[PDB]
Amino acid sequence: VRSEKDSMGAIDVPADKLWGAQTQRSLEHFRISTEKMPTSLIHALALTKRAAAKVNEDLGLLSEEKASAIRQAADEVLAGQHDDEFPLAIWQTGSGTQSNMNMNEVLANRASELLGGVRGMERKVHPNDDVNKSQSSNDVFPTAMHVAALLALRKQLIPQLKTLTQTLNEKSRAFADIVKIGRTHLQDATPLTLGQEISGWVAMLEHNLKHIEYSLPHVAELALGGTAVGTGLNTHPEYARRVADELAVITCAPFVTAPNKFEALATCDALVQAHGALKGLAASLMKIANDVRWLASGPRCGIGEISIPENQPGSSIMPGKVNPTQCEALTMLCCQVMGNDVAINMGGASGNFELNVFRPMVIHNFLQSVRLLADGMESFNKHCAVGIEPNRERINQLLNESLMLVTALNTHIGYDKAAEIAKKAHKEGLTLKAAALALGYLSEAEFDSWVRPEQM
Amino acid sequence: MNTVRSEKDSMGAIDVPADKLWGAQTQRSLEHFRISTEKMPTSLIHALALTKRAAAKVNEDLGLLSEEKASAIRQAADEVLAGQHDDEFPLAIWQTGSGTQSNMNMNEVLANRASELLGGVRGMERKVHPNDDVNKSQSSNDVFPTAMHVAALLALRKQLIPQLKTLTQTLNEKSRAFADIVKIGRTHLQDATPLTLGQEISGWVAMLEHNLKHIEYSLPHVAELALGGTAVGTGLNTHPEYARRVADELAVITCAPFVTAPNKFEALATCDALVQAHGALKGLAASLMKIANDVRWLASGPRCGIGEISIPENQPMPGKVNPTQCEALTMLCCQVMGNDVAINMGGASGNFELNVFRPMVIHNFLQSVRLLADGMESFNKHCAVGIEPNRERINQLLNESLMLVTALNTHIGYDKAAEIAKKAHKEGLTLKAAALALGYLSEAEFDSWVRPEQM
Amino acid sequence: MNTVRSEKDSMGAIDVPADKLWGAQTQRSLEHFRISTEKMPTSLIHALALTKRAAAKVNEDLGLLSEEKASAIRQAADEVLAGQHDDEFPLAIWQTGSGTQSNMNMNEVLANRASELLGGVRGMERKVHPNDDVNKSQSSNDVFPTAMHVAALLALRKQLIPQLKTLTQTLNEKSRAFADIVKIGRTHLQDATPLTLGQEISGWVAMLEHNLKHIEYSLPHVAELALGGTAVGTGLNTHPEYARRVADELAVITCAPFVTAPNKFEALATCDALVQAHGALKGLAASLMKIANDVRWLASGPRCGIGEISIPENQPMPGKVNPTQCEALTMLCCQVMGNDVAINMGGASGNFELNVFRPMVIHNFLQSVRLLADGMESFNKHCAVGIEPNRERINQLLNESLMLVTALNTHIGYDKAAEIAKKAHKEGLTLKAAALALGYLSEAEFDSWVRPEQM
Amino acid sequence: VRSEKDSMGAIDVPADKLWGAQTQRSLEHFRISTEKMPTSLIHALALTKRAAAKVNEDLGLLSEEKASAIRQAADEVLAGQHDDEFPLAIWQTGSGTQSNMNMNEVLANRASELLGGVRGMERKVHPNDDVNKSQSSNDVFPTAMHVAALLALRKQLIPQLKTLTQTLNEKSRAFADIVKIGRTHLQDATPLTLGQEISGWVAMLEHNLKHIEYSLPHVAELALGGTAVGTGLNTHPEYARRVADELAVITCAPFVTAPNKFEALATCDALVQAHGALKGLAASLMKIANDVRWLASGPRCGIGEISIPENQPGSSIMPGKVNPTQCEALTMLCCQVMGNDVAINMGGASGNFELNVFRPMVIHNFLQSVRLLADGMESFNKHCAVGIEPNRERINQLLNESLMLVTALNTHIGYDKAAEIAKKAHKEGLTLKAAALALGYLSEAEFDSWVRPEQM
Repeated sequence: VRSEKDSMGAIDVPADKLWGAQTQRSLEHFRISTEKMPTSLIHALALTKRAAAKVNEDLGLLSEEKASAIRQAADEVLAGQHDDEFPLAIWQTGSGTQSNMNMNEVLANRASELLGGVRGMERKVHPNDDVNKSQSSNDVFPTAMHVAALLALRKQLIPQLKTLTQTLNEKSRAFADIVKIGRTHLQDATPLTLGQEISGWVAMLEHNLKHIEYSLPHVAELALGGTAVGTGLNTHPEYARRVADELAVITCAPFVTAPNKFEALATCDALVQAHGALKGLAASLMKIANDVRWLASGPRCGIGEISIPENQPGSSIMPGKVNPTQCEALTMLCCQVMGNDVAINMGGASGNFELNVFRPMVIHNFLQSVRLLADGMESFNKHCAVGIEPNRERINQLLNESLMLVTALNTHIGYDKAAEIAKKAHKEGLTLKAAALALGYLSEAEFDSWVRPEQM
Repeated sequence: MNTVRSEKDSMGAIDVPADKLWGAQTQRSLEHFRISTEKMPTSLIHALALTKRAAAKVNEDLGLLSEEKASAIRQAADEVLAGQHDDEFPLAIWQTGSGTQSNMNMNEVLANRASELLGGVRGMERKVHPNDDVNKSQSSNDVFPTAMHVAALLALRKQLIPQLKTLTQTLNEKSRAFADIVKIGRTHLQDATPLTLGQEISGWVAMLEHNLKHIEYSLPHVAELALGGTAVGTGLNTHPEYARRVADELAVITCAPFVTAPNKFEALATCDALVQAHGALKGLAASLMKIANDVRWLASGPRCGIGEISIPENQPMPGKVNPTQCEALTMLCCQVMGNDVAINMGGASGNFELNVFRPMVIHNFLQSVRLLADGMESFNKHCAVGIEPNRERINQLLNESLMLVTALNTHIGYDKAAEIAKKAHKEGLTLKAAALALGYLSEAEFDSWVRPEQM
Repeated sequence: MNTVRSEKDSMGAIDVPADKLWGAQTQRSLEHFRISTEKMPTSLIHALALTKRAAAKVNEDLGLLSEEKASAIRQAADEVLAGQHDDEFPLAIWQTGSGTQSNMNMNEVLANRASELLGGVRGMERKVHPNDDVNKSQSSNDVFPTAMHVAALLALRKQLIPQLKTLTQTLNEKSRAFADIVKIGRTHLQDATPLTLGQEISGWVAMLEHNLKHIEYSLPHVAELALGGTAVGTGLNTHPEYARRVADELAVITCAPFVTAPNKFEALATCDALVQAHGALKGLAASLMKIANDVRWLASGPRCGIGEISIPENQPMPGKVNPTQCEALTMLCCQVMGNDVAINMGGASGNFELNVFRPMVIHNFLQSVRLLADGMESFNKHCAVGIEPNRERINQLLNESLMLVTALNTHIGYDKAAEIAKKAHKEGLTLKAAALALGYLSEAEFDSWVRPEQM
Repeated sequence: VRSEKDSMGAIDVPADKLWGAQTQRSLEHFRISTEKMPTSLIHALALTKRAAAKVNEDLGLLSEEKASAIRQAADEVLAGQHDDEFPLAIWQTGSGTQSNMNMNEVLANRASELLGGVRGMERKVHPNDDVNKSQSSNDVFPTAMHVAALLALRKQLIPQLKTLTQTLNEKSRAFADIVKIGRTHLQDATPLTLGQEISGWVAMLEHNLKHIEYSLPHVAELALGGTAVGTGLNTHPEYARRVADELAVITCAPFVTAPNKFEALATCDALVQAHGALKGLAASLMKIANDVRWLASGPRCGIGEISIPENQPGSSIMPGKVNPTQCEALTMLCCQVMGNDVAINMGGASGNFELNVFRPMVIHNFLQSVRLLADGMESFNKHCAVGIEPNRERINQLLNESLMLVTALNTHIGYDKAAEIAKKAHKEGLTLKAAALALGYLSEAEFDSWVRPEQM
């Protein structure tokens, strides 16, 4: 071990680790549960520092040898080389100071080595003086939150949603002719094509896409440039805008600086609004997943209208049993997003005066939902959605045995005789065909000709 | 009436309708809090009447209020308890977090009314005073919480619990009736090894039985009354015996095990008692939801669903019977869940000596109790009692299943049994047909060996 | 009236009160669904009237309903829209998940009424038929969702948005008025570098401005009407132009950008449009909550709190002004949060062609809109407009703070400045006193250098 | 790598890993997010198998050499030796089959080695035939859930709560004499002692203790012995009871077998009811934490009635700023438990027929809350609660400058003159003392004698 120090004294830190005193210190204070800052955030926090170092250098606030060294240290974190250099829990200070300092110390110690120097107190580059220049935990962490959010949605959620969309869209067109018995209130209703029902699913997803995209512009607003309370004290006029442009360059996202830093620092409104669209997606996905479970339920004592690919081997003496494992995993995560929304709301409404101190928790919950939904759709798509095939024999068996097709004989034999054969088919226990044929109202040629399900 | 009388509070005079018993403050609140349509529920109003009534009796016993004046306020409260002054409480839920306005509302209505019993009149020439007399040795801070717990305990004891016990007995009766009816099991929504309908139903009986215990465990805390702590909970300007005396009184009138809160600061600063109690409600809600969905799915059809059971047709496609009672119950179960969240936010939002989110908490709590109570009641008499088994179809499903293949193991061996099942599946045949197709056993043997009664 | 007439549906005859316009089904539902006190809100009833009205006009144009009979049903609907038949809709929220019973309720009330306009009477001798005439080319499945979105869009457009814009303008006005008033900042609840009150308030203005956009983005989806899909969404037994014609009609009467849902299956099988819309509401709720708490904390006191601002005294300890409007707003913000959860559970609980949790969803959605609407309105005219700064106290806090120590840096150096602050803290002195105690600067220099206007 | 196989074919599994085919198979199907089965559960799942192996042996269903080998393999998992042998995500099948098989394969491969045999297909001990004897994922996973739950509450949550209780209880008695200005509606109210206010906190915690303990008896019910649908098919009559007794022995908990296995398999009622008490605790903790933040807010522009120990160093030029970091971390996790309740409720109500398939998610959320709350109270206790000391000078300054003490002069000078001096003290801008002294109503000797805050 080596001795690190701050304004509170010296503290022993692992020799083989790049963090400093404050990280080692908060490590024995905030020892709560096992949740830590997710990779996507760590990278976003590194990107934030990288951009800030570039801007400081341009204003002459930093030397080239320093700024460049920091940028190179950041890029290493982005390359997954210092993943074990961030041991801080999510359950820390609400402003995320601990995590900011954590990134600062690790980034400073490494930049020192890259400059021929060494890690520790004799470091060439300084965490607060160099890496944390013209900024504060108050305005850095909200920025890292938005940078990680927009990118996670654009790079992960959106793509997976489109993929699942086109897949179900293909299925829609594919099964356009297959007609099946409808169902409202879990009861037998008027028929509709299996392709139209799936078209309901694709439409839902397409709606959620636009609803998610509507929330992006707000999440694009960066707080960097406001500092401690949002006034922008101790900064250059062009700083706020410049750090936003640099961010837009290296991430390729339409990042802009928040019009009002006071709104950015004291709230999480962008993430409360964006996550509102996510729970809306979870709601949609919950049904689409359930319709599959049910339609595919069976193979003998359920609905069994469709068939989904089997993933796990299962029993040998029971070859028919195929559990909707992909849907079960999908619905569970949908309950999870629903529950995460509450946690986020409670945190998003608990801000006070100049700063909201429920941030680490919000970003924790938000990013989890994006991972869950994004991975959930990809997993559902490949291991289920694409393998959906209709059980045509079972579909027709249920359509013919149904009593809803009596509606076609109303514009032929009348409402009196039509409802007469149906009430007799139900009461006794048979089909409509044999019911009308026995009453002498129609013949096998007449029934099969007039009762056409393909014409609704 | 277009005609109005001129009552007044510490801020000035205000026109109150001449045909109403409320005073200057209830009218001033009405014009400052016009938000939505929710008004304080009657169950809570009666709880307020009872609190004021209990206070009068005690104040009399402790010689703090004249007999003639105490009996007037007492008599006025009973009037409210008889459903005579329900239109005298217009104030919405969205008001002062302490429920001061509704406390004043009761004080004024009771003042003006009691004055008319003593021969006097309503208005400024009152013989009975709202704050001085009726709100004697009280505080809207310690009174409201009391009304809340009084309203909450009686709604649970005299409404919810009885209905919960009734539905249970019904379901328990059904379990024995269908104790021999064997039916296909379903895990992950797929066919599984069999079990009798009585067993599937006994699982519901056991759930409700567990909910009773959970709900009973949450009563002792709700029974704790805050009446006695006044302003900040120290009981300043009140009689030493007052708190225990009024708690005993309320206990005698309502026949409920009411006790005075052992710590007033916890009673005045939080809604914890109800936050824990509703936790039991959101539990039963989750339970009922499962019981409701199982019923409608098992009764789905009549041709393209499961259709193993039959439910009574209450509402007016010859055999399309919509499970409407299940839809009402499942809809309200979602409601109880959402209410829990609002109660949590409120119950956790208290500051220092007083939680000021009470009106919102009691509104959601009492609504949930009405829902779960009335929900189980109608679900019972309009569905649970008429549940009949579709023996014919249930048996048709057992035969067409492949899950009964295990019965052939002890007779012909797992491998042959497995083959039979694999064939029956690939070709879409019954275990009977497939077994006969390979010639592994005769029909006279299948109909003996695979005896579904053994599960 | 004790007297009753004898109406009847497909199940038999039932006694309906002779003084009521509803029929056999609305009465049968009433006796089968006695759960709680919640009834369909008037805002939704008028939405139903408008849907039926729109249907009549279109059915007439498409020659499916006789002129004399269409104008009667149309005239009867306008009657409801004028607040003349509010007591004719007793059915509770907890009913059929599709809202069929309330659809029938409107059909029967409109039938019996229209019959009286054509000279005929109510009851079985009707000249106008409930289902046949009024529910022409419709389905309670595609009608209810329409009424929901019609009720939802108008409540947002004609109520919520206007009030949101008003509060914003008020707050925006206040921001400019206090643009020069410097005050101590507070992060983590601790004193921080300064900022003017105008800036602290401009943060609220910006929040509400953002909420407007978010709420506006959620309107296009709510505008999609399901009317035209009938039973399962295929539009069986309906005119090809019907769907677009009725959508245009509704758009003309309400002046709202209503359009027919591009996909009926998504419209009939889910409540997604409202699930996404309420997501915007729970957002504004979270925003208002912050705006409400900031106000009451800044006005807390008058002696032992922060007390930087003053709020109008609406309710009647000489200077104890309780922030009641903040308490009503914060209480309802919790309510909107809990409602979101119930909407989520319902909106995610749909099966196949139809979601049967609609009554519960619209109840919570419309309540939230009333709350947020009426909440911002009263909060504005009874608080937001009267917000006054306590210049004297605000200045007293700036001086007694240590956060202004940074102004001494460019003049005497960080180290000396740090020392001054460390001393002032240890001994409990003002930066002035401590600076003078060490003799690092004169008073004539402190009062010049540390100029709070620079932040 | 080595080749493992099931009824679905061979699959390459890491040579250096103990799991089998089904684990390696579900590893590439259920690739969702980063959440995995928490240690406490893995141990509970191992304990379940250990107990089951002991019981099977007693009934003669298993040989001693096998049962004993399995028990030894389990004890190694419990000793944190195979922590990396469980890579399966939480987002899998709702019955937890994957995780059960995962435990089976890892436990079987190891037991084989312990028997002189080797890992792989040539294993001496078999996962399904030996380790998973007389049981199924349907009845094993719910048991592992309850075993981990009761133990987590008894061994972790309860103790931390008592510790925090006695600490605040000590503070209560300690500050019993110190009187402070009361506060209702955030406004100045009648006085009360600082010790009484803290007594409100201790009372809240004491209530939550009993409310948590009331939920334990239900969580003590085990499902083992019901199997697939709860009928107890393919088992010995004494099995169900015996596996429950064995569980009670090795864990030292009052574990009993569920009276009705149908209730145990199709619901999560015990955990929905138990977590109801947890959110009730989170609610209590939220306020207790907030009162501290506020009371300690300042040091000059807030309330500042109390002082809490400083953890992180902070700035040098701003020695007064002490952020309530411990409370911020505590409130965040309280929002988290609140949000977790919703996720659990949604999952606990979504069961169908004979089995609830939202289990992995529920146990995930439940166990997180227990960790959060338990660690949160310990962290709050040591790094804050114990260091709470009153700022007596600031407390009195605020008590004297208050206008609420005018109530004492009512039973002396009258309600007329008392309210007269107060209305003048407020209006002009001074204390009650100087206000009454200037009006000639009282003297310095009279005021300081009659106005006694210690007598309320």
